[PDB]
Amino acid sequence: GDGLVPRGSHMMEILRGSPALSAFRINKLLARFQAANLQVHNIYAEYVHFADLNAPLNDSEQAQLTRLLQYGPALSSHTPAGKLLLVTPRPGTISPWSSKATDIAHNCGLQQVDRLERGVAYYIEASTLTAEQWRQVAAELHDRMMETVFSSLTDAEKLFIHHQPAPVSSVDLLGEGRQALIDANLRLGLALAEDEIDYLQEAFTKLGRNPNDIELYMWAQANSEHCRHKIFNADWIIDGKPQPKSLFKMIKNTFETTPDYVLSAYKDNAAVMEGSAVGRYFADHNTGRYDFHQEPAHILMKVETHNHPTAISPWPGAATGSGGEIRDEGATGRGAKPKAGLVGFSVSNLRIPGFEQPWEEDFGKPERIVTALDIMTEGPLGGAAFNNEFGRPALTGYFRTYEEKVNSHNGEELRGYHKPIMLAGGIGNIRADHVQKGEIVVGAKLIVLGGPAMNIGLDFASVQRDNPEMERRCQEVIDRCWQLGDANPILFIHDVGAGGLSNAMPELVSDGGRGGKFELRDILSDEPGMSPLEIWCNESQERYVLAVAADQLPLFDELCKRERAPYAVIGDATEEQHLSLHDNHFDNQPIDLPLDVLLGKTPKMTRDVQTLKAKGDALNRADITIADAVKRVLHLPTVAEKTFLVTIGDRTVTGMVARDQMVGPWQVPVADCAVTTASLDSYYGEAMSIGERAPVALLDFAASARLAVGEALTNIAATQIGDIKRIKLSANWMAAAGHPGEDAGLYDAVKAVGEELCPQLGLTIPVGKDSMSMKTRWQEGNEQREMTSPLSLVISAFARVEDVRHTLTPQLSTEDNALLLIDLGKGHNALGATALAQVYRQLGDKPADVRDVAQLKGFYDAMQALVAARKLLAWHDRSDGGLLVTLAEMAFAGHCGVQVDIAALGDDHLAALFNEELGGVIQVRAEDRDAVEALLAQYGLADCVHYLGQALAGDRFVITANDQTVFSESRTTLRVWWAETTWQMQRLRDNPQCADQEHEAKANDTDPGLNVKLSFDINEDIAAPYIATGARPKVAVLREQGVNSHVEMAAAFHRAGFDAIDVHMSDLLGGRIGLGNFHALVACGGFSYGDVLGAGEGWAKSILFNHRVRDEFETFFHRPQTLALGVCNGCQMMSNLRELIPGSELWPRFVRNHSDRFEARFSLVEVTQSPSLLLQGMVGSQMPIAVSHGEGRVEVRDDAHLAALESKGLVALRYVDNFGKVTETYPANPNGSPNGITAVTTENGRVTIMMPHPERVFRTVANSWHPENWGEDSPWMRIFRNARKQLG
Ligand SMILES: Nc1ncnc2c1ncn2[C@@H]1O[C@H](COP(=O)(O)OP(=O)(O)O)[C@@H](O)[C@H]1O
Ligand SMILES: [Cl-]
Ligand SMILES: [Cl-]
Ligand SMILES: [Cl-]
Ligand SMILES: [Cl-]
Ligand SMILES: [Cl-]
Ligand SMILES: [Cl-]
Ligand SMILES: [Mg+2]
Ligand SMILES: [Mg+2]
Ligand SMILES: [Mg+2]
Ligand SMILES: [Mg+2]
Ligand SMILES: [Mg+2]
Ligand SMILES: [Mg+2]
Ligand SMILES: [Mg+2]
Repeated sequence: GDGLVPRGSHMMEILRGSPALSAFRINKLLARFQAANLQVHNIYAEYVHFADLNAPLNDSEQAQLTRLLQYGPALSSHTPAGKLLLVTPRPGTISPWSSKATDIAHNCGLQQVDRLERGVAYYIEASTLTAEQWRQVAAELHDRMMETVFSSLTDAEKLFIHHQPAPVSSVDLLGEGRQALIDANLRLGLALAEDEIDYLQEAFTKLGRNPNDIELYMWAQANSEHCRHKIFNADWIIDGKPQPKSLFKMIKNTFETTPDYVLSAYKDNAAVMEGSAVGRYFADHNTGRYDFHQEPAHILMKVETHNHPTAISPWPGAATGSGGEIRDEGATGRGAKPKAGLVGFSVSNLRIPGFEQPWEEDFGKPERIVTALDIMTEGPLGGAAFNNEFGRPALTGYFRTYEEKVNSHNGEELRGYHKPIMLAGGIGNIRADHVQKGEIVVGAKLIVLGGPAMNIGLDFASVQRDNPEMERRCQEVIDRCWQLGDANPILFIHDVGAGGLSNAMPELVSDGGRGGKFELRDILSDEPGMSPLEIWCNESQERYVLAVAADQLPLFDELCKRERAPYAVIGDATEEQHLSLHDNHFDNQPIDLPLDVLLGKTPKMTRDVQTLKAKGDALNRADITIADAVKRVLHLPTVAEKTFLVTIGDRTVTGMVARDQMVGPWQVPVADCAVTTASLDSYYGEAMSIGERAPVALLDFAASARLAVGEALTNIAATQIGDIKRIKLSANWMAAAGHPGEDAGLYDAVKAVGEELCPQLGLTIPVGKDSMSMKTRWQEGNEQREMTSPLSLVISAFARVEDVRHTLTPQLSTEDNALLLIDLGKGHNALGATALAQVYRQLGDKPADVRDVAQLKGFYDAMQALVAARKLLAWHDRSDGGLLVTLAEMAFAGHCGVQVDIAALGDDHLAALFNEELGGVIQVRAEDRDAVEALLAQYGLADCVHYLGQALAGDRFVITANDQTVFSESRTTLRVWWAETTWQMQRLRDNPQCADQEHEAKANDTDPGLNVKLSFDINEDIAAPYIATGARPKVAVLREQGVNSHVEMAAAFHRAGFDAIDVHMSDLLGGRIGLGNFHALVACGGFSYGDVLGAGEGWAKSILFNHRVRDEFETFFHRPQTLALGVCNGCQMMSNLRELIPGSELWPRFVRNHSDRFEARFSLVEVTQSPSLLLQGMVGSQMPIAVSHGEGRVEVRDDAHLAALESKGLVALRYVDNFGKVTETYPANPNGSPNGITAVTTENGRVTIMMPHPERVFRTVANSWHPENWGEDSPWMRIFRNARKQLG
């Protein structure tokens, strides 16, 4: 029995959970203790759960809560032995696990559960340790920024203390004069300048009353660099001359020059451009039926950063970087839908233990920030965690490491990224009539949509918190709103970000020309102790603010309750330009201000600065040889394979991904840009690419900015766009403002792109952001040390795509071919600030640059001509690592060799191979060489174009210069060297057995890559005679909160002839839908409940513990002809419903992958013989499918049960390796399932559950790789057509 004790006015139940760490993780902890000379004999860990109860549980309810808290892999249980150390979230914080677990308990009828929380009990046997050594063990077992260690289970009562509300505090300006403001500036950390204090002193002296702490804090956050963008609005004097434009006005110059296709710039928290008229697919409000709505799907774009918080706590730093940016996209106009993301990281050197590289030197770091390696281990996991649980694919990115002592603009100093760049961005779609914000009527209701707040954000104040499923529930309300078209009730919406409601609400009513009257105690709160300052100014996540007409509140409440999206009306818009915040608890008014006070500011800044310019130093080549440089450059993280950043993030949710990072049958992550379809019924789409080249700014500020723009365009150039004016840019500027030379260099770089290169090319920059404190200082010896970033412009390019099918990738063909270099460097072959210089600890002399603007435009326009005429077999641009890395990566992606001659590229073979000038390599059919050279010559490119040679079958990578061999190596050896960084990252972050299997597989050149064998005609629509009758059977497309894959599931059943109906679990609980009216149902994928309490478990136990809904599902599954499919999260849910499903007694559980990591893979499976009616006709076929899950490993009770499942013949799909054999080796089997199993059916074949996603790849265009001869339908369309034909 579980523990039960008094806890304040409540009772606290303590429930023992399952064992918490796998064998490999226990071994790593033992190894770390041994490495610290901590003599630890054994460690075992178990989860422990704490339930704060507001009322007692009866026996039945106690058994339900016990069953809710049974989840996870069935690991080795041990009797507790040794010293207990209980690690929990810090008191005063509430984990996201708690928010979601508590939501499951309430949706299971346990309203007595006020809050659930979890810790980890470690039992350590180490009898000889001293007291100081026990503190070191404790330090090893928790994150000091987020957790605490306790010595008894009962200490967890500290996490549930209820504090009385703290009152507002007055700052006594009337009674003390200006010193009260000086004291408050220090006490509250307002970082006010003297002229900011003068402004506040006069404003309150004029009002004749003391400011409250909340009103000072709100104003300080509104007037910070971060929020007010004073540097980008400043006036400048440079070298003694006043300049005519601010940095923002030079950005806006690009929209004054090129307004084409722009629908919204600089007036929302994303830009919008024109898209394409296509079928937007969603379920109608009245009927619940999914349908296509033919209309423009315009395209929104935004890119943000989260640099400071990621230096302190990288997982939530990066997660809430993604999360914040997703809210900016959904809050565009009057509501919009995010569709695909991008991610970037810049960090200092990794210094992976046991894999030190020769250019890396430990310079030390501040105590209070984490290392570059910790950022790259936990940060990409947090950004992926948000994109995967919210449900947007993450399809392009960058990752740079840089940290070196260099002779730059301010002479010799350390330049790097101890404060990293953490960048998150994406694209979304929006309806034309919702692009413009609406008018806010006087008396509009002012709402906060989203998460109850806590005291987050005000280094503890820099530790963020992410709950992506809350954001998905809010996106579903936003989507119901814009799907109502003219009846959309949102008049105005805005994300909540910096400053919390203290910035978002004043900005909302101000942007509508109104004031606002608000009620503090109507805001939802999970921390009753919070003061009015903490309630109004915290930066809790997953919130939006909205205005809605009072007469639309009943509709808005219906939409929210159906999605389980929390919301509160907290105020009313007023005609008076005033802002007031009242407190019904203290019967007072924490804020009472004219908006022109609140939104008043100090004068415009002037920045008077001078130019600094480094003299470059020629590269010292004494210890450089071509062969050693190839090996070093392939080991630079910036160049090396990025799998560890790619397969951790879904790349298929939505079913609209055409081109992801992984390319070809060997799934090599070298795609130069991302492409999505605009709908599920079109080949129009959208593309995203990134350019960045920060190390060049250590030699030439403007050259680094022009190369960022040029590389974004060379990355996107082999996608079918047409007019260069379709491409729109985000410009994200990271600098150390104030550091010598960086200010004049920022202005020079903004002018270089905004006044010069982008207007000359026809490129708009309609959105951007800036982060202006990119440096770190600490005391290292008893000496001051500093690490300052280069000026770091990241350009993201976004474009409407005219046909996604015509995109080229770096996969070489071995058909008769020609490789052509387009060298936009014009033979300059610069080596300054290249990966070659960096790997020999140098900066060099002169960097690359845009050498000829008309030739850059001509190269783009020539590429677009060649793409549209279908004249290219492959493209890959030149960037980090030069021509050598471009050619190596094309041979990796084509799994072949190259024979290249570089005698035309200069006598300096090192510079010809390793310069990072713009350009790239095209591959064409040999019969088309002369035509393509003439086409390039009509764009002015003839002297830039050079025939290099040919791609050849086999494994030789050969570069010659006339009769001399310059470099020759096995392509497999190069490919494995270029994989060693991801190998080492995966092996320190994930199960090392799996990291090792994936790496070693790359060294087998005989791998034939993904390949297909089909047992049926993929073009035969067996459902066509039924569709032609017009009789369309319904399918219940089942979703729970946190499901994210329902739209494409409905679209696959719709193509097979069904009427797809949106059935939320709330519809079944509210009686709006009854399963008796359906003959088919599908449980869809995603992250219901964030997978807390085990993937699929909350959704299944919600059904089981409501007897009415339980019986509905049992009745459905017991009818004689009904069909059901569960995919991914649906598979997990239905495996937890066995008890309701006949013929399911042998089904396994689905638990954490053996790798211990989310796996987003394009995996090969074979269809096996089973009763499944949904796989009729397909037995023996082998083809790839989208895999995207963290808990897909089949787990049985013991081998008796595996053998029985097998002998009953219910396995319907198995993972196979590329040789065709059933496998458990990773990642060909991505999850470790026994015998490759990844789909099972019932004895009667009418219910099938599977972990992969056929509905993400039912369109050939959405398959990462596929045979060239396939038509619109992939093989997986046959599952949906078999369901239609079976219904008859
Ligand atoms: N941080 C990241 N997250 C996700 N994908 C990434 C990341 N960094 C790089 N990638 C992807 O890895 C591949 C190789 O990246 P990279 O070599 O930096 O591209 P390029 O050199 O073409 O600019 C590309 O498909 C890129 O989108
Ligand atoms: Cl019980
Ligand atoms: Cl990702
Ligand atoms: Cl059945
Ligand atoms: Cl499960
Ligand atoms: Cl088979
Ligand atoms: Cl393909
Ligand atoms: Mg690259
Ligand atoms: Mg590229
Ligand atoms: Mg790049
Ligand atoms: Mg065409
Ligand atoms: Mg119930
Ligand atoms: Mg694979
Ligand atoms: Mg194996």
